[PDB]
Amino acid sequence: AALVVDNGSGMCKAGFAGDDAPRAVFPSIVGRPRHQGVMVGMGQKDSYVGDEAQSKRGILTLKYPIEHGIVTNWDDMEKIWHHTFYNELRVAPEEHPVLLTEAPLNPKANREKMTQIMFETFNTPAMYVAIQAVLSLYASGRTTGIVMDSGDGVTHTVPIYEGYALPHAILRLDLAGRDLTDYLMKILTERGYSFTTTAEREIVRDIKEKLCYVALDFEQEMATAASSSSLEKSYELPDGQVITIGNERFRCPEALFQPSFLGMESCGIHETTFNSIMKCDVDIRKDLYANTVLSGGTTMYPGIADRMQKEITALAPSTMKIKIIAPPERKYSVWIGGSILASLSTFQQMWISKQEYDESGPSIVHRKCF
Amino acid sequence: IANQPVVIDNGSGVIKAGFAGDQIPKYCFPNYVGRPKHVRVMAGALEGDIFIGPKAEEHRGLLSIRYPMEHGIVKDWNDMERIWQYVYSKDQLQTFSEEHPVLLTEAPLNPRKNRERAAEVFFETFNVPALFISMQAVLSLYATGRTTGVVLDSGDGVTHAVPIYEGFAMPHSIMRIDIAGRDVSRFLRLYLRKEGYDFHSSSEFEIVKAIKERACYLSINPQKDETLETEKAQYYLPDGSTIEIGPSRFRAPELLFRPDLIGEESEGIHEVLVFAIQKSDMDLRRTLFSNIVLSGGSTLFKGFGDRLLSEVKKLAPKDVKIRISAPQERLYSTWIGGSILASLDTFKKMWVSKKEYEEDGARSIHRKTF
Amino acid sequence: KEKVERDRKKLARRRNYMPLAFSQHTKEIKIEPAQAVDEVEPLPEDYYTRPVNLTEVTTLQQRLLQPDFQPICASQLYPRHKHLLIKRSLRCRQCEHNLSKPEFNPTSIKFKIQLVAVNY
Amino acid sequence: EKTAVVIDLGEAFTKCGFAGETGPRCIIPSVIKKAGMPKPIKVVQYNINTEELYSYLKEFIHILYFRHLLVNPRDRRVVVIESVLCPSHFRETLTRVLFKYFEVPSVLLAPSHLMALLTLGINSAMVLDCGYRESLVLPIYEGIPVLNCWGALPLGGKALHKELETQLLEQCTVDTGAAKEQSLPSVMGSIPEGVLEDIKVRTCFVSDLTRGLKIQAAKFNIDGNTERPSPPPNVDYPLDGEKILHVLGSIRDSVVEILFEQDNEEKSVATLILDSLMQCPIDTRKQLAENLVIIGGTSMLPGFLHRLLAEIRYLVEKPKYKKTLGTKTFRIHTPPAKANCVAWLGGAIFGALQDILGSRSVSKEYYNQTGRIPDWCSL
Ligand SMILES: Nc1ncnc2c1ncn2[C@@H]1O[C@H](COP(=O)(O)OP(=O)(O)OP(=O)(O)O)[C@@H](O)[C@H]1O
Ligand SMILES: Nc1ncnc2c1ncn2[C@@H]1O[C@H](COP(=O)(O)OP(=O)(O)O)[C@@H](O)[C@H]1O
Ligand SMILES: Nc1ncnc2c1ncn2[C@@H]1O[C@H](COP(=O)(O)OP(=O)(O)O)[C@@H](O)[C@H]1O
Ligand SMILES: [Zn+2]
Repeated sequence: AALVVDNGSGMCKAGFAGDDAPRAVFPSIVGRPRHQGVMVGMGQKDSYVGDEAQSKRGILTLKYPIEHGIVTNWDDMEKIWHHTFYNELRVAPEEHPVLLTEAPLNPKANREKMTQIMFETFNTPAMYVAIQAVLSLYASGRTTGIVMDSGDGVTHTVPIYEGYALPHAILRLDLAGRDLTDYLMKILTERGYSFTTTAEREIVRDIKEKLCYVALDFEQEMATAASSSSLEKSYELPDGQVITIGNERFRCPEALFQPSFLGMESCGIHETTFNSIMKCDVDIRKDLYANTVLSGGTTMYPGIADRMQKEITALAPSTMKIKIIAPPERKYSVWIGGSILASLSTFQQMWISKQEYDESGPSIVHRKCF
Repeated sequence: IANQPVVIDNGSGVIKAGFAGDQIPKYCFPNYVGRPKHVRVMAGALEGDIFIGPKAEEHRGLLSIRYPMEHGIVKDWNDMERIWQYVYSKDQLQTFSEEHPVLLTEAPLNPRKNRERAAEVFFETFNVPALFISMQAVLSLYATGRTTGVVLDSGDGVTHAVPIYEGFAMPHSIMRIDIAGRDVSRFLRLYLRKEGYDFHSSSEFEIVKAIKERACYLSINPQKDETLETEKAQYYLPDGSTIEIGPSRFRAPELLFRPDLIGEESEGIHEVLVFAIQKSDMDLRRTLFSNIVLSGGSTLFKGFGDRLLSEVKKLAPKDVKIRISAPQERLYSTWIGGSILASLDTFKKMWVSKKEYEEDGARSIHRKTF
Repeated sequence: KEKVERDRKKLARRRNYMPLAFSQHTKEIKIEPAQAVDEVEPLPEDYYTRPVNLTEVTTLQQRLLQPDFQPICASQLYPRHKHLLIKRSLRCRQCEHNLSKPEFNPTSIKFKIQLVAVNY
Repeated sequence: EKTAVVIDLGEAFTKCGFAGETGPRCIIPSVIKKAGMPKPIKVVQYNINTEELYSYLKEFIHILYFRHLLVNPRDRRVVVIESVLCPSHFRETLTRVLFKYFEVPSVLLAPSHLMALLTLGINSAMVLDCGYRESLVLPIYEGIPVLNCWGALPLGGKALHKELETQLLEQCTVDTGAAKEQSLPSVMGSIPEGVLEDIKVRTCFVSDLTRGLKIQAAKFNIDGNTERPSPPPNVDYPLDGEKILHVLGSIRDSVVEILFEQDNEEKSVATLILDSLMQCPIDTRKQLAENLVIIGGTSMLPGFLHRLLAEIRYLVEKPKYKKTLGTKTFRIHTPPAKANCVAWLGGAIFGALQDILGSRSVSKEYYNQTGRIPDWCSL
């Protein structure tokens, strides 16, 4: 009996260890109302969380507590974890030990303060923080190979060979789902359809998930988009109003492969995956090309795998065979790994206990992280 | 054609026209179409069903005001064509549009359909030699005569902050919010009804804009002025009747700096300025704080510069020099910039010829913009 | 529920323990909301081409005296029970008592404590 | 605790009674009969001196708490229903009267629109309030009034009463009873507001959209020869006993049209819902449209709800509202109490909640200390 709780910037995936898929999946947001001095009606919650805030988007100002895999407002994150254990999962945190997930190369204060809350506020019996990328490999039953776990908050590239990780080869890029969502708003505003508010940004994320797809040749796709209106698809908003996004459909996910569009002055998700493999030892490169995994929900774009293969193959040597690993459950790839890890009898020892926390302090986490 | 170019500012509130030779705009009239309020069947009433600028101001109470441009976007194009036709009337300028070339001043990050249709009208309806769409912010710097400078241009329709350093505008650091002078006029009408004076009519909305422009001071501390008993300064209406404004005077334009009070999800005028600087690169931040320029009519509020300086200082880093350099001609700054730009021999290269638009296509106007 | 939430929040502020978890934290009544009609009943075609007798329809004054279901027609308008009247007793700010009336004010012109400016 | 009293001070009529009741106990014209004055002065009057307003409200509240309701004012709480954007000095005075003179325990200044929503039970709904002075609309989404997307036009009782008086004076046909069997015009210079109100209620009705649209173009006479529908029969109304006013059939179905007339601006009682709904947040559109509420005594007028809902669906197809509000299903809520007494019923339902009332409501001890009533303006 143990709890796996993925603390993703976009969506918080929580559930019991051993189960196939996560029990409760809700958007990680806190909804505070745009209140005036006028008195409010009955059935009023001071701050709404998750699926409740997703229902009452109209009035509530949606504030994401985790920004680029860094917890900015801890009071907000506490209210999400309270919604996770007590309401969503229907379980006491004192009974079950809780596994959390942190992105690699995050600030040290993040891991420090995270565990402090779990030990003091919720009074958990044991707490282990893990790298999202390390878990994602277990999903595919692969010990060897690199992963390109692109989330809503961040995208990170962690090469692991024969159950041994290369820490110095790890590269983090701040370009992620929320930056693409923010980019899609700007180009939709250029077409005509203006989306400004926090509630409207959530509707633009629903537009992104459904329509947007990765093009094989961007320049070739822009030529077909100009000539014919075949790529132009219609989407119905919450309001009866319908919109035809056009070429901006395949223009949004292009930002992943060339950040110049967003204006970050950084390497693309294809180029960073190559650079990470080159930073590793020369011998093991072979297996990393052969076992390139794509994880998170930012790798569920239709035809990212095809475009990824093409771009890596061009950069990589001709003799090498480049196979991209795209399992059907990419969105729940971080959690399903956690469920496999927590269930294993070997992992029982690796848990950090309250007694261990009390004596040493919150600094113990940095030793027993990975 | 060598004959003098005609600058025209597309201000949502007030459109400012004139020749490039003039130091100031000779002809500047309100941007609204005036039709008779009662649907005219009979003779001896207001004939034509069109009253623009000074003719409208004379017979204002009889007519019904309808603004053609909202939030820096043209809603009714038929109305805007009549307005631009009145610019080339016997009343203002008194010239052929076919002879003189034109310069438009569209707000930043507007819809591309707005720019394309604006060009189509000025090339097809009027037989213009050449047209050039420009950004309102870039012009404001030419007027003042400095290359580096952030331009907080608070218009009637839209308030936007564009950072430009050494003649280089960062397009990602641009910030645009719809809460502008027109919204302040709308919110003042609500507070005037809370004082007990209704301005229900579209004509009666114009005198609320006059009340705002005459008497509305921005308090340095809003909470202290609320507790203090007001003088209740009397304003005289067109009919002759007096109205005591009282606390509505100062707590109306406050909604610029704090738009959450009414319940509008926006950043605020102090916030968009700071955010635009913070979004730009770290090296430039100090110079961009050291060079801020106020543009448009919604900066002329009494004690605006006093409040903004205080509200920017607390958000901005400690011990940083913040100079908010307002010109004396803030309202007419955007046009004077265009008048200087138009006069230069470089402008001859920048504009798009009528034959160029026929051959090249639609993109011609967009690609030459920058 | 709001009272319990407001009480729990207030005693936590009064305690000033910074929401210290000593113990474990955390039947429903559900009303169905009224169904919205697609089209409300139109004005009956009788109203067009029919003489209106002002005797049959009721005036505002007599309409509003029966507020629970103020009927347009006279045949619907039922007689309401007679309104009870009040027996006033005066008490001052500085002074306590001043004047009052008996317990049998019905068919009586006697004051329990007679006090008036003309009587001093 | 005692059952808290509910008062709702309006320009035409005031609703009064006790909390946890099916409807209001007393509903009466908001006036007072002062010695010397032949016509009684109106108790609520905006933009006058505070001392003169204080005396009128002191006189009125006294009549409500003794002649209409029979209960001690100091003993039990108050739930004052007043519309949003009610003038500052008026609301400040009304509270100051209740707290100083009557010495009430605590007053709760509820907005009429949010109270009207409670009566149905639905958490989110659009609320139109066609009153005496102004016909106001205010979207309420899940307990939060959206002041950003407010709307008001002077197309209520006062604007309708004035329109009736004007039309009657043009086609004036009275039988004085002094060789006045022949049509006699404007024997009386002005008609008293009490008569005009009684004519409006009994004689005048709201026409169908099809017939109404013809009436609009008919009286305009826009290059057409007698293109009006057949009016109802002329109704004879007694004035001050002997004088019998013959009301023309045209006046009955034309007087109402001033509310639903476009008048170039595109500003009717119908348009005000769609003007507000278009300005609302994009997520809230479909929920508010589906849950419409029509309160106010002006909407009691026979066949108003059918004309409004029809006029809405016609103005939807108009090119301005066709893009945003094109494929929306507008459905009206039928509240439990009558259209006049929806506002009051909410305050009573709220007044029955003794636990929440005491907390939200402003206590006298707070007012005596501070002297600052909380409002939707800045503090
Ligand atoms: N099918 C999809 N196609 C395209 N984009 C998607 C799709 N599903 C989700 N997204 C986008 O990618 C993000 C994926 O977030 P996800 O559910 O993987 O959680 P997360 O916060 O990224 O967690 P983690 O960092 O642990 O992977 C969403 O926020 C959304 O913006
Ligand atoms: N002296 C003034 N004081 C206060 N507000 C003013 C003053 N002059 C103009 N305004 C406001 O600013 C508006 C003018 O905006 P303007 O500068 O013409 O915009 P744009 O830059 O788009 O042309 C007016 O409609 C009014 O709301
Ligand atoms: N039962 C009714 N039938 C028809 N018209 C009514 C009825 N009750 C009131 N009215 C009219 O509608 C108006 C409603 O005003 P009301 O809502 O009571 O006032 P306020 O808006 O000041 O609160 C009255 O002035 C009257 O002209
Ligand atoms: Zn005494």
